[PDB]
Amino acid sequence: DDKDPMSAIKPDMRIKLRMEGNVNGHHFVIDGDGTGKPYEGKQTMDLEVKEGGPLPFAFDILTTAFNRVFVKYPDNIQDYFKQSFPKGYSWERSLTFEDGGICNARNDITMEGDTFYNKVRFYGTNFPANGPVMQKKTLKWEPSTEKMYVRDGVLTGDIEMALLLEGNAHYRCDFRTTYKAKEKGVKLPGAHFVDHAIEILSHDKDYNKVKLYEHAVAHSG
Repeated sequence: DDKDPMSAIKPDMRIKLRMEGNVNGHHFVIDGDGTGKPYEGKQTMDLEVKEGGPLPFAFDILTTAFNRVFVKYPDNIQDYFKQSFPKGYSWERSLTFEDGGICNARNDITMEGDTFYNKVRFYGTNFPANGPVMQKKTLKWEPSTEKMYVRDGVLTGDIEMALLLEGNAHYRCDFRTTYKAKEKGVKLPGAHFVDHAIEILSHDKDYNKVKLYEHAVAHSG
């Protein structure tokens, strides 16, 4: 093989993002500017709420919506996400929470030069007014393992997630994400797993500004 394996995906990439949406009827716009190391599975982003702040719900519900290109893939697992560039890919995610809260999120990911661009939409509804999301009682997402597999011909990731809450409690959420390369013919990978750890490194009091970090690694179990 004569190709530059990093012809599109460079070892250090910049990230630009805009998210729009609403949760329980509260509309917002959030911008992101970040950097990442695709082959180390690491990324960091500075997020700024531009409209709708201070958000009247837990910022944590949004954080996994801010790119599976940032996963340390070993040589023995097909890397669908890095193989999707330069053209890019998109994902669509359902987040079903234990109390009936439901979110739908999507991201269209393109690449221009050294920068991934993210067009993100996030819609949440059916959160109980007295629940931990609307009451802002969340502390973090726990580290998780995403099961990657082909479901009806489409690469799919399933995760059993949980938010730690104030007061020694957890609040569970099921994720299902579908991932679609923009170019026809990108080979689907074999089933595998991706371990994730997402964390807010810092934030201002009202979460108008948030610094976010994620580390992810693919493995076969």
